Amino acid sequence: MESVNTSFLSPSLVTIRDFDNGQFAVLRIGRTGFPADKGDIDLCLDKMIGVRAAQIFLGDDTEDGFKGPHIRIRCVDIDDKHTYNAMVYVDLIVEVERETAEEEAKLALRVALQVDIADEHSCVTQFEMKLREELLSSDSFHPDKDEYYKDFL
Amino acid sequence: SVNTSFLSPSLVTIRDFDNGQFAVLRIGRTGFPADKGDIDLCLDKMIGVRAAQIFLGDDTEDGFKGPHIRIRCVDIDDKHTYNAMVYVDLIVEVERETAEEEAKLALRVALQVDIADEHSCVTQFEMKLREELLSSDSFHPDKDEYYKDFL
Amino acid sequence: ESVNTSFLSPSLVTIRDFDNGQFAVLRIGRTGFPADKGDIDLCLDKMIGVRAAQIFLGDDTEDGFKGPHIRIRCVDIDDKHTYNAMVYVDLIVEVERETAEEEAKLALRVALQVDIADEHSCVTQFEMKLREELLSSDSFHPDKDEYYKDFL
Amino acid sequence: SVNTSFLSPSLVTIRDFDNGQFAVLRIGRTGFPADKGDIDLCLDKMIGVRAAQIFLGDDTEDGFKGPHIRIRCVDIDDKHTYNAMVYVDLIVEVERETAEEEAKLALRVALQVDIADEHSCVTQFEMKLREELLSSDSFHPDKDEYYKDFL
Amino acid sequence: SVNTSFLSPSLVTIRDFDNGQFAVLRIGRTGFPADKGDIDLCLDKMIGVRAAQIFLGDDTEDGFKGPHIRIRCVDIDDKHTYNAMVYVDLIVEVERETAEEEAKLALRVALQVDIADEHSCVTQFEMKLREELLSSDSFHPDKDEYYKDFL
Amino acid sequence: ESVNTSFLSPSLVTIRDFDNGQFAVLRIGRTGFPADKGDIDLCLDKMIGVRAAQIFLGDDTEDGFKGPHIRIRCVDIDDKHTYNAMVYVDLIVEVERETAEEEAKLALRVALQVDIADEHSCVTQFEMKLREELLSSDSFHPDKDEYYKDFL
Amino acid sequence: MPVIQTFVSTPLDHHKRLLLAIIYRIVTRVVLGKPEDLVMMTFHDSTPMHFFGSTDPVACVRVEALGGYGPSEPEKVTSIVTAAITAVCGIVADRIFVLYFSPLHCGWNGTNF
Amino acid sequence: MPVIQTFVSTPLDHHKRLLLAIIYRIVTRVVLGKPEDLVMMTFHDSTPMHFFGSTDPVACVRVEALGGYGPSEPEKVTSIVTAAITAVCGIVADRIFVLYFSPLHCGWNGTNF
Amino acid sequence: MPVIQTFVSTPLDHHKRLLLAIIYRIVTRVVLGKPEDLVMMTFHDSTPMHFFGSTDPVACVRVEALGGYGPSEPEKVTSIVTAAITAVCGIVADRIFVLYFSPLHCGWNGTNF
Amino acid sequence: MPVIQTFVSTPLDHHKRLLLAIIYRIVTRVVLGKPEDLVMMTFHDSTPMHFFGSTDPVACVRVEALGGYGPSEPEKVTSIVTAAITAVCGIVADRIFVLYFSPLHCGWNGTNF
Amino acid sequence: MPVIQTFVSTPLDHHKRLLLAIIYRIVTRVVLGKPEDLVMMTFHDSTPMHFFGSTDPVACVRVEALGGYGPSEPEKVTSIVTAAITAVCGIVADRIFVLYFSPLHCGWNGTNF
Amino acid sequence: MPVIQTFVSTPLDHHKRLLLAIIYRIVTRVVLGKPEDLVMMTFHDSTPMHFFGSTDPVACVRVEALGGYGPSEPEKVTSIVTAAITAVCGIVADRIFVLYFSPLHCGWNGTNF
Repeated sequence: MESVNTSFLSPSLVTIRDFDNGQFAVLRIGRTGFPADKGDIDLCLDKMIGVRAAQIFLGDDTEDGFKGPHIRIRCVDIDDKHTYNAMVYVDLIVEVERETAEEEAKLALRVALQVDIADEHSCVTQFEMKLREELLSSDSFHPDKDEYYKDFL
Repeated sequence: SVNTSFLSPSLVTIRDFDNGQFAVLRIGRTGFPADKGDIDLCLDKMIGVRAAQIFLGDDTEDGFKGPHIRIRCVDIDDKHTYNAMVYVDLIVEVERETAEEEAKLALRVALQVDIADEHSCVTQFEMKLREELLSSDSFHPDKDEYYKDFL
Repeated sequence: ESVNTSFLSPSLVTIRDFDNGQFAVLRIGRTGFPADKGDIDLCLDKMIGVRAAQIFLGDDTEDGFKGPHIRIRCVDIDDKHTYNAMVYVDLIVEVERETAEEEAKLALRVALQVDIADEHSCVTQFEMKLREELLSSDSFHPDKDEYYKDFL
Repeated sequence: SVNTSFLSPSLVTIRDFDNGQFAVLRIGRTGFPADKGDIDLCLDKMIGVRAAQIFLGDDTEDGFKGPHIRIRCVDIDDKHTYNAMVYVDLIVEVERETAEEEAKLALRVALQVDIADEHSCVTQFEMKLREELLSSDSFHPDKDEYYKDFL
Repeated sequence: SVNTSFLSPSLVTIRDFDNGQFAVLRIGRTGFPADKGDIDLCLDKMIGVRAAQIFLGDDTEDGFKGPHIRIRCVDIDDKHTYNAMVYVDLIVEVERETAEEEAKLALRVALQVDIADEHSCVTQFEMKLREELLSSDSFHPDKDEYYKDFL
Repeated sequence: ESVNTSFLSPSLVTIRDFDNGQFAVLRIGRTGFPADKGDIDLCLDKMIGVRAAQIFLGDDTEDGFKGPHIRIRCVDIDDKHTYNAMVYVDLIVEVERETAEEEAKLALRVALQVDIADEHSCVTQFEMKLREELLSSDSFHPDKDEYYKDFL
Repeated sequence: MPVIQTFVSTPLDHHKRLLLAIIYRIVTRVVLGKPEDLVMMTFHDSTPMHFFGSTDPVACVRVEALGGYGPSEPEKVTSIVTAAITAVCGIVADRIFVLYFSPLHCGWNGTNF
Repeated sequence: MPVIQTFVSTPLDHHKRLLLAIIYRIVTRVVLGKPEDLVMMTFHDSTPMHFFGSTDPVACVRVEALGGYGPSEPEKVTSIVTAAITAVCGIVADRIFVLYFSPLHCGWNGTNF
Repeated sequence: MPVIQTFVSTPLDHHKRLLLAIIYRIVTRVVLGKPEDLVMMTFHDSTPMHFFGSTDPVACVRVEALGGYGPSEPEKVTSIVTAAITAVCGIVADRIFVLYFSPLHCGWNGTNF
Repeated sequence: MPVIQTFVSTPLDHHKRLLLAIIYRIVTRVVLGKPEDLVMMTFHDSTPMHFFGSTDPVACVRVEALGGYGPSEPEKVTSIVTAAITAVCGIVADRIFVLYFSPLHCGWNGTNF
Repeated sequence: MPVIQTFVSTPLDHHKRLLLAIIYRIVTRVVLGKPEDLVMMTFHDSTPMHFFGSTDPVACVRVEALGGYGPSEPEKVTSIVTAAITAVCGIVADRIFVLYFSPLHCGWNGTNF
Repeated sequence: MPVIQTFVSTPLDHHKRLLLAIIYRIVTRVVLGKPEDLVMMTFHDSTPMHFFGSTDPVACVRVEALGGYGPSEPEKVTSIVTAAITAVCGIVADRIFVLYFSPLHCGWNGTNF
């Protein structure tokens, strides 16, 4: 099979599945509705590996008994009106320790996604994250569940 | 040869040009993302039902008297034990019952029902009966309206 | 990956061409039959045809594209009895407007081989709508999202 | 894979690492030097008894109940006619006689006894019976003391 | 580069032309046949002592004042647990004791004494002290008479 | 597979030549030093030398070898102070016997470079013994077992 | 424990052999009334064959089952197999042989049945 | 509808296989009394074989005809086939096996006979 | 004059085929009571096979002897052959078929027996 | 201006090296409290190494920062880097060395700091 | 006895390495006040490096001298080395690191200094 | 937990690197007084080096141990290493550097010491 499976639901709506990294990201250019080019998709991939780096930084959860916390990309919104800008959507899954995890994840994402700085694709990136709480040992749980992408699909 | 695509993390559309098939891969029960193993399992199910069709008779030839048996969707239960529920449409009164019987038995062997699959999966299937003119112009094994339940 | 096809439905296909910068919706509405390899290849042949119509009306790849813009929106295939295809084209741009509409119409007839047997043994036809927007506007593109609302 | 060596012109030690065998090549009757043909003939005899071993039962597996049948030495008569006498040890009361009988018949076929071999040789064999615990730690098919007669 | 040879199933002579070494491989305790692993283990011990020699001083150069430390034999215990006993000769009063001490410590690290080897083996060594003129014509690290104990 | 060497001892080496049909024992008795690659190569060079001596006295590879037979038994190397080699050769075959011994002796002097520096900077010498047996006898061979009893 | 040998003049890949495999499984279970896990299948592709005065694509199928066959079973199996080879391998029906044999004894797992 | 399998230790090309093909056709029509267009022939060249304690060139022919064979027919077929393989492949007569079988059922064109 | 065909999914070299050859010779002489020089053996390695729902290493042996077999002979042959393939090829016992057939006629040296 | 050398016995491609690159950037900014654009990283893959009596996959990381390190910083850096190499390169934790050094002077853009 | 390591992302040939060699010699003798014959230089070209968020051509120089360095010497050395790499390798000044170290002990000719 | 880097201008094979490995092990246990299983060794052969005005065979060894070194230990290590490279690699003593460093912190198994 292929490592990455992209698909166009709409000119401004792209679904990207990464089998090797076990990730799923939604590429959307909402502000303008412009068609996602090769550069836009490549930018999205660069953001996935960035957050992937943030995940392993907070702890290797690829091993058995992943205590967490889980940090995964949900969607990538591109502003294409005047200046090239990208808004990344991230979900943090995990009271004092929760605040510490949120702080570490926030700082890691700023460095990984190059927030407020010009990216390799000449892009100014920013991110928004939501906090979720679920049993890590639960059978009905996954970093990239269906309901998690309900906001962007 | 095969064109997969992700409408959602738990929703995958698979088109097979060579075999002339279309299957919807969906993990409804849990909503987990379809992995490489899940898709490969679905492909293994398509060729299985493909075998059921040719078993009942080669309808690739001209004047396909039928009956037609095609995959509509594959639902995977991924909660605790690996399980897959296949959705199949049978297109074709005594002969109709006989066709249903033959199609059912063929699917049991092909899809390994109630037995561990190659992906260590316990499979099961559900089939619906439809009746339409085979010689009709507005008819095809994989019509648009046939997949309305899963899309 | 120059071209990125995907199946939303058996009779609904979205085709993105990165190199040519085009997006076309492949739909077999009349019958609802599944789009085969030939149907998609037919759609691709129509995209490059209108692409030829675009450069004919003027090279808008350069800076300061005064227009007019002519882009494919969708391709509808009739598959009931005889192989037929209906192409949907959007013209973006008063006397000059009528002239632009006339020139675009004539160009599309030759490019898409209207009312003649195509390379895929198909009888093609086209329908076009006229749209007006500022070419120098920031919020404007030949293949905007809202433009495909009719077919998606 | 095989490590031959000349202790003397008429004395050759052959070790087979892959088959886990050790055979002594000796031309005692005449004392002639072992040529390439003589060594090649000896190797052909080793695989023959190796075939006899697996015939009587695969003892390569764990808990080898036996019986064990291994080559000890090969004596070549080179005076007038090309002849070879193979020395084999069978390691394992009624069942013992049955094992000896089966091993004897198997060796006749494997070593081509009293018939012209591939090297135009008339072969014959002599075997001795030994009894030891198969589950014993201090036991092996090709022990040191077993080759004391030829070294 | 290496010339092995079987004097007996449990007796192997290994000559290293490049390193200028000779080691006798013998499995005396059990009398088992030396396998590929046993030979490979012996080679690993030679290079270890070779490392011990250059550690004590490079005697490959002219005017080797010593002391000389060479492998004589390697005895493998194969009864219950894989064990190896290395035989080393040290050729060279206070300085003599110092050389013996350094050689002893060096051999412990090189041969992995009382620790699991690469072949899952617990190794040990025994050394003898000999005194001869280094400038003497009738002298060599691997003289004939030195191997009299194992042959 | 052409040559099969083997170490019985550091100073004892058995060399079998299948192609030339020869067997030579390489031994460094005087000192007991270990035989190196050079020592073995020197021994091989001596075997082919006596092989040349044999064919010189007559090609006995053919049927009905009337003789006389001259074969290498062993090669002893002196390694104490100067590189020296003593070759042991057996000549197998009354006036004709003396003539055969004379011709064989002279041939060996040239072939083995007696009293001269060899290719390995060695001064070589040889010693030969006379034996009498029926060449047509079944129990006879140039390199019989009992012939090497002195060196093994 | 039936055995099915498949000789074909046309090249066979993973897809074709897998399809015929499932077919033989269904035939064994539904028609022959035997476990589909106990049937052994061999495929001989690119086989130099000659039939009907031509070296054109031609197939020969060998079916061997202990205890014989049912009354109406051989007619059914032949029909399915012929149709199977026709669709999968592209070999015409008039160039497909299906032979049936019955062994005196059959061994599996070191023992006979 | 007879079937003739040809196993040989020697390599077979177009010329040799075509020769044996025509041979089997004549044997089928003249001796077996069956149409030469209804006999299926397979050739298995370069087959790793072992016989009489050697891997020397050796052939094994399998003949399968429904309904059995005539009284003096197998003797005739064996003589011709052995002589055929001997001249074509160069394989000696003492290294040629000809086995005869009879299927319980035989299928062609989707139907049995 | 018995014939033993060996179909395996695993590759066979000189060593493996020679081993199985001698085995069949001993089985023929000791068990079958027939001359080991008169038994013909063919080997078909790297054969695309499918059994028990998998393409795992699997073997199928065909034994054909005219005049049938003895009472307790097939049970003995099956046990030895299975053990033979198991040790040599590494194929498990539960994936080894041994089929027995009896030809109506058998030809050798241009004549039947 | 920190410098991070990464020595590994396993081959490194674009994906692995890029991953470790971003990791070191985050570690530099979050833990070391230094700009992630000012850290220099070198990668030495397929390096012949020997540790714990084996040539098994083993990594050695060198960290050099002017001005020394914080109180609890080295413990944090070591934990993250080791975990990074473990997940990315697959090298076990018990075969990963992380050494820390402090240069007397450091130069950049033609001038010292 | 100073040691100068040169890590570069750009390939180095005979000409470039020789030029940098003479440069370090002059720096050692004129600035460092040490014999130019006693300085050891190593070159590691085509090194996978990452700096300033890019894998662009970048250099890292390591200078190690026992006994430390002079007051104004490191500033001078850094200036010369940066200009040297810039002209020879084409690497910009803002992508060149020059680190300075001081070993506790240094050995040469079997003895320490 | 000492670390030994070996830079050589001469190519290194299995024999040479293994020899130097055992050497470093003995030095670590006997002289350095540290476990020989805890010393990490890296080998960099065919390294482009320049020393004493020539590109002749030359070696550079880096020794790094936390906590510093003993009084007479560095002198001993330098003598052995230089002699080791001389006999093994053939590099003269006057072209061998042995540098000693001491890290501020050292990490292993995910934790510091």
